[PDB]
Order: sequence, then C-alpha cells, then structure tokens
Amino acid sequence: YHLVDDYGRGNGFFDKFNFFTGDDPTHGYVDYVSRDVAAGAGLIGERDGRTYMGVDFTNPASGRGRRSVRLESKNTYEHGLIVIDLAHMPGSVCGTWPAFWTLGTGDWPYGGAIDIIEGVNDNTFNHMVLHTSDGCTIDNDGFTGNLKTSNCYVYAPGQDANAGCGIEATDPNSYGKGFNSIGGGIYATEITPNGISIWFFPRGSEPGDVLGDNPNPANWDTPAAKFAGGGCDWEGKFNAQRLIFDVTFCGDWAGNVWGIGGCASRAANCVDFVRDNPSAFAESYWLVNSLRVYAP
Ligand SMILES: OC[C@H]1O[C@@H](O[C@H]2[C@H](O)[C@@H](O)[C@H](O)O[C@@H]2CO)[C@H](O)[C@@H](O)[C@@H]1O
Repeated sequence: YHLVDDYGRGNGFFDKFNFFTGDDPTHGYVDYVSRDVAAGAGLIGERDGRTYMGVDFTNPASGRGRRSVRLESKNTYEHGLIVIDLAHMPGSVCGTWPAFWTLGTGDWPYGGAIDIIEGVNDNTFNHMVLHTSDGCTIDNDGFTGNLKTSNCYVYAPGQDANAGCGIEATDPNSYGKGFNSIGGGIYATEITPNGISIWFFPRGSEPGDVLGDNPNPANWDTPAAKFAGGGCDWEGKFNAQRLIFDVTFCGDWAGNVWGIGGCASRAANCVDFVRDNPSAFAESYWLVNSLRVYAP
C-alpha cells in the first residue's frame, strides 16, 4: 500500500467534500446545512489541528429537523485501505444516528455501500455493515466481532429492509461513549476484490505502520469485522466508493427502534426528544486526527 490521499485538516479537509443539503435519504429529523451555514453555526471547524464535524446542540429544532452536516468525498476509490484516526466520534446519544461510511457510484444498491462506524441511540458496540444488490452473503470467520446478519442484500428475505450484512464489535469502546472516553482510536478499512475487512484499534493499541506511508494489513491482528466468502462477487458488487460523514436523527432506523430500547423513557417519540432537547447532543461530533486513503 501507498498513500493516494491525505485529507489534511480544517478547510483543506472540507474542500475535499461536497456538503449534502438534500432531505435526508434516511428520512431522519435532520437539517443538513451547507458548509457556509455549518461554519456559521459552529457545526464544522478545526479544533487544535483536528477536524470537527458536529450537530446543533444549542437551538430547539425547527423545519426539517436538527441541524447537522453530511459530507461526501469528491474523490472515489475502487480498491484500497481507508484509515481514520478519530479523537472523538458522535456519542451514544439517544435519537442520534451517526455514520462514517462509503457509498458506491451509480444507482443504489448496485454500487454497494460500507458502514465502517455506525450506530443509533444509546448503542454501545460499533455495527459494521455492507449493503448490496442481491447475491451477496458473508462467511463467519476471520473476525473478532459477532456476526448478526449474513445477507448483504437490501431485501434479504426475513431481514428488515436494508438491514444489510452486519457484524457487531465486541469492544464496548468501539463506539460512542466508550470510544470517546478512551480518547477514540483508529478504524482501518480494506477493500479488495476478495472482500472487505475493518480493524478497530482503540487508542494506543494500533500497529506501528497504520498511519505511515506503507501500512501492511496482512500483519495486523484479526480484524473486528470481515466480509468475505464465495457467497458474493466482491469485485462486482462494489464499485468506486466515496467517503461519507453524517449524523442524522430518528428516521428509518433510530426513530423506528426508539420506543423499544433504553431511550423510550426520554420522550414519547424520537422527534419530540431531538426537537426539544438541544443540549443532549453536545457529544454528537466527529473529531478527526487524520484521514488517509491508500491504494495497492
Ligand atoms: O436493525 C433493524 C432495522 O434496520 C433498519 O435499516 C437500517 C440499517 O440497519 C442501517 O445499516 C442503514 O444504514 O440504514 C437502514 C435504514 O433503513 C430498518 O430500516 C429498520 O426497519 C430495522 O428495524
């Protein structure tokens, strides 16, 4: 592997993304704002050399929903290794649905999609998921996490629509609250014609070459998640991926599971909570040490 893109920081980092401002594809109670409005609302910036991307935790929400940003990289990658070092990620906040992921080019779901860091509400464990067209299932080995769903197809029979094929990390510090309390860590994601692997290195435990000029995944510990096997054409189900950061609220996932988990008591429904409790979302932010993409 060799470096192909060091995303830098602050404005140089933001220049590498298009800010999505359309209504949320996942129907959340979110108001994705432009870069200028986000900077004016303090949702994006630089914090001591780190890149910050958060949500409005000040104002009662109105309009489409609570203000946030969704950045989609201008560049795409066919195959490669995406390494992100985060000092902080959106917390395990009720009503939230943060995600750092990649989305293939072309019509959904034919380009495939990879959820590297994702969860909802008060989740504890990171949930790594793939989303593809039909004809793509994964094996049970080569990873430390626990497989929850094996079919990556958006309409896998018996699975909720777009639940995808997901593996749940075993470390309670792999997401939200726990992750932030340890000062974050590093998530490395490798995309090859034979599958996808995602490693989670909690702060301090990362390999010595993960942030360097030639990271070599082959020598790293077992990944937290691995998507591979003959039940999928890894090369054909995934085309060029673009990197995406977002934090939405309620919507298709978080809003539909709100009333069953531990957040149900905070409010009648997800929307009312997100609308009337701005201060709840102070922890819903990404704080990037670095984002580097490599190619074979
Ligand atoms: O987990 C069950 C839940 O899945 C929801 O789909 C999510 C999917 O899990 C997530 O990885 C993707 O990023 O967003 C979709 C939103 O549709 C599904 O919508 C729920 O009905 C279902 O209970």
